[PDB]
Amino acid sequence: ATELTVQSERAFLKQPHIFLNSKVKVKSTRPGKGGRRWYKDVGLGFKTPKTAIEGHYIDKKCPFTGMVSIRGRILTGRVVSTKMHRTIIIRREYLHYIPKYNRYEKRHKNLAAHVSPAFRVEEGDMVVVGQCRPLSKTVRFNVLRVLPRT
Amino acid sequence: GISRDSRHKRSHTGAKRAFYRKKRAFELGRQPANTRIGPKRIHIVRTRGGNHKYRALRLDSGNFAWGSEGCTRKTRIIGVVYHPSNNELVRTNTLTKSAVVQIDAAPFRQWYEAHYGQPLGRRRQQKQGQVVEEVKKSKSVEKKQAARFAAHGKVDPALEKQFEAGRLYAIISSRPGQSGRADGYILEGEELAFYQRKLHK
Amino acid sequence: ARGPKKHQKRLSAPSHWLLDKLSGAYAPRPSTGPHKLRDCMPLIVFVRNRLKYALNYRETKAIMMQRLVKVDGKVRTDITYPAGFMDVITIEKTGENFRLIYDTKGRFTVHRITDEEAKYKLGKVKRVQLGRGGVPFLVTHDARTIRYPDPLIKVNDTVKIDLETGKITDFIKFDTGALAMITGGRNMGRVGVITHRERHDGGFGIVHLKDALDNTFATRESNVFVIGSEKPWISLPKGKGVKLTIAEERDQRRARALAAA
RNA sequence: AUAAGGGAAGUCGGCAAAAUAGAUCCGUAACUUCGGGAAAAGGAUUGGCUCUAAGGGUUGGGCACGUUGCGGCGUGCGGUUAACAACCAACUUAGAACUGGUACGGACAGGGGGAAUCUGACUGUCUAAUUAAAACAUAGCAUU
RNA sequence: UACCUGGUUGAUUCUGCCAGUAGUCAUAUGCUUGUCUCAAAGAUUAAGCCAUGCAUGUCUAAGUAUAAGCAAUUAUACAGCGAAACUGCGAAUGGCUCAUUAAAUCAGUUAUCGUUUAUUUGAUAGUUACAUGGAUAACCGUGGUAAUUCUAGAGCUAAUACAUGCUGAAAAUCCCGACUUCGGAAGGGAUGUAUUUAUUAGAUUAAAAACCAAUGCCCUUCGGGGCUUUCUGGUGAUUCAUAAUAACUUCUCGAAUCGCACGGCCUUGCGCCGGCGAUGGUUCAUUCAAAUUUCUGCCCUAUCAACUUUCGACGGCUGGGUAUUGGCCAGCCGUGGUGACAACGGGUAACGGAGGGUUAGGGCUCGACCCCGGAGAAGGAGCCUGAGAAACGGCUACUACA
RNA sequence: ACUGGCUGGGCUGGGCCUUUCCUUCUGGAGAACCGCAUGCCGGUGUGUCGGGGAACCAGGACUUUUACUCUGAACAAAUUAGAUCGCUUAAAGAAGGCCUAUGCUUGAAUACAUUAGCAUGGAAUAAUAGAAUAGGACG
Repeated sequence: ATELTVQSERAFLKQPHIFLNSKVKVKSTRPGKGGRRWYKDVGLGFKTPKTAIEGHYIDKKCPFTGMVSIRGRILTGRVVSTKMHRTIIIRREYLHYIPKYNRYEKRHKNLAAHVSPAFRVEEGDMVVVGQCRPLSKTVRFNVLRVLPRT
Repeated sequence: GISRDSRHKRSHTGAKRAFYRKKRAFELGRQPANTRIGPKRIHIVRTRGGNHKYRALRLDSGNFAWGSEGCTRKTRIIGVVYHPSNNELVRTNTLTKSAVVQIDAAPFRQWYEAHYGQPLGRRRQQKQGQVVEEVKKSKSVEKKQAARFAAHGKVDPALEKQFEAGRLYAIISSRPGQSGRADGYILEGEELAFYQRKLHK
Repeated sequence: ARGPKKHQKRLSAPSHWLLDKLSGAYAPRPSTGPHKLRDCMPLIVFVRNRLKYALNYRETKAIMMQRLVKVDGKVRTDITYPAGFMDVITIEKTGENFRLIYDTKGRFTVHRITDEEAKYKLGKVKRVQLGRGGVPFLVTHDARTIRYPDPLIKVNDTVKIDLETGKITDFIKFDTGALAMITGGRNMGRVGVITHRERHDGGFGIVHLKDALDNTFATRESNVFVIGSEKPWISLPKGKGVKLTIAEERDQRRARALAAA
């Protein structure tokens, strides 16, 4: 994503419990221990993108470098709207079966998910999302992977 | 009383919902308590499950911890100087979480004098009104103190200037309405430059 | 609904209790305890409905007040006490001991045991972790917690309990080739040997078993209960859980009847 | 100029007088030549004091040579300050706290409204010194 | 049991409807009525109004007995049974009804790494003392009002009611250091648990060296050859479990309680030790749960085609409040969200489901009602106690009846 | 009713060669085919012997994506279909039976729901993706 500045707000943005003002300098491989950027692994065969570990953005809702755990259903869909800030709308299509006439009909539903600044998402792309705790009035899913374009 | 349910809202399609049931014992809310700087005054409240919470109405002192050094001393709060959310919080001198305040620096300076055998922030030498020396009752202490001073290092100039006046900047990191205590830490480093630039401009 | 429930309606009681639909409107409603309400064995049902020692409700509690019957070596005095799998019931005055174990039809049955076998138990382990002060501990399937266990013991295994001092004496790992008994599902009461196990990340792993007659069946991991490697430690009931089909059952039924008479 | 209680019971007839009135924010019917009716009807706010926020102008920008009394030009380039620093200047708009004998367009200035009938389409004109109207004119139409 | 017949014409073959035929755990009514097994029943119109009676209380050997209580007569503190009254628990379960309600309730299926939990079950907490201090009920006696399960002032006495309160241990860790020969040391303080903030540990899972700075050491010929190395749990996944340091708090808990047995030691002192139960108590686990939450699924109507943001309608951030998440609420900043795959609105003689009736197969129709979930107690709002209530056989106020 | 045979004719399935056959590494235990010497009536336990891992188990990596069908798991009692037992028969009920017993013994099965969700085998039918400005594959 494209973000002009990291600190552009009333308060100071920082990861909680990451101490940044130490007199002695010690170099360590651990992410959060030494005083450098913290990140985790979601699991379920999902790989951390390179942009997350080396980026400077601060986000408390991103599945990477954030305080949200992913558990529950995993769904797929196509994005139809990307005109909010860090939020997208996906469309899911399926077929309902009418027993009397022995044939199906088309139906669809709309879903809202949170998109992290690590990914770059455009209209008409397929994405994979995972369930999380309620983050808003109508946001209960988080973007995990962006499939390659044709 | 106050309720925090979502029944009274409007659905995401714009439709208006209908009445479902009367208000429940849960989903309630309570009147906010506005903490102020003054003599101590605290009320008890009986919450869910038989537990208790502590409403703080007026406070004047609390714990503040120095990050780099690692000491925690109790001191008093002089006044509120900045609040990222609302200006009326600053003017009223009412304190909540993430409020920048000013605290007395006397307890922290004294510990530095004992731990390190060097003076910290003394420009009264021009007046020399309160200059005084007490004979140090040992000689092994210089070996111990000079080792500490040469190892840990020196304070940065930004924090040293505040010690001359005797006032230090801090941020409240507790929730006085919930726990009834005002606690925080001394802010320093890059975070100091952000607030100092914002405070006077 | 403004608090917790305290009544149980007949026709809603667990099916495996074998309760007649007439003669009353309510059911014993087992009290809270170590075992789940859905799958438990209330003491009144065992004493009155299976052993038929007590005629009715009034005389069932007369026996209990005399502290004649005890479970796991400690006397219990409430008629609706939830008993469960592997529990040992001892009546000293009459002089026999019982162990609660499923048959091949998915219900509890009476099973005599010898006095020598009535002094130990075994249970599945639920969790292992560090407690207060750094002391390790584990909890079994019947809410027994024991401190300072063997570090080799992990979750899903089974441990032999002294039942007199409450100390672990030997254990069995959970792996292929073990002998297990099912505790939940439609395959309730079957006995088989674990063939291989397949795991799915995100929960609900499954295990494949094999019967003595080369039959095959599968179940979730939460319903498999290892009871031995070979020659199971406890004494299995008659039939050993082989699950004969309906065709063989009527053939055996008439064969047994004519052979006896 | 003012009047207790009543409020057109006075009179050919509400003649005279009273009531409404500035600005900001809500709300607004039948009918219609779709332009209107409309300021329809009908509601709320308004002082003093101490504060907060928003709406502008000017001058400065890195090296490498040559001219000149710390510099003005000749240029040869490169870069787009993740927009900084100093100075200057009037008013218009929005929001919060406190305060009073609940008062505040404090004098002046300043629309009463609604349901219908008869008649001329409208703006315009005439009996100076008793009649300003339904009378005259008008665009449109037709005839010689 | 996969079934048909009468009726348009002077007569005929068709489309086509009217009538006939059978069932109903589907209601009413008329005539008639001997026996055996089973027994539904003020739902439809009025969730309209109610005289009178009942429907919720509770004691063991084990909380408090000076009943001018009874009974015995082993108890000169009490000792058997035991009214009354204080204290503890329950009264939030049952039972009734279908008024509201059209993605709302509900069904099958997921999550709580987003929370509370009386009780039950299993573990678990070393910091005057041979026993601390004031009240009150029952009771005696003196009164008021036409009136109620209304209550006044005076005199006694209890606690498992209310309120105080006692390092009985060491070691180890971290600070200050009286005092030198400069290389360690006299002795001084803190250190259970709960509460609040800041900081640290919580390892990896293929291998061989060579340098700088400089120190536990073994062997030793004093030239030195050198240096093997002790722990670390769990999940698909975390700042998880747990531990250490500096401080904090109108601030907790760590037993001044009760019953049976009658025992063992010698320094024989009204000395010391000792069993089994009852009732409590901090944290973790379990049980009965509760609150939110993922996916898909409801009748007719277009003479309902555009809807939402006055005064939150969609999203970002800092806080407030709640048992916890959340536009649930307060400030500041963006301009979004649903729709012909039927949004929004209007109708329902509409509580949802398991299921009932009728049958070749495919279907049509009903479900107030014994089982599960939700809501209500004449209409609206507010609240106390408590683990749990927005309770009505609990309280406060208005409107309508009385 | 039992048993064997047919170069018996069929049905279902599993192995090889035809240009195709079936991903891969680590570890576990261990066979088959092999010889080594010790012993019986041309085969064999020999042994912490070794050339050696069919198959199996556990762990890691790679594999176009949907619909469809098969088999599993999980899911309520009552109801519907349905097995057993002469309540004097029956609608029901879940009981009962045996010589005589101061005793023994049994039953309270099974199928269906069906939309959505979770796994497994099959690969026809109907869609979908890939190397063309090579931005392609391999060592």
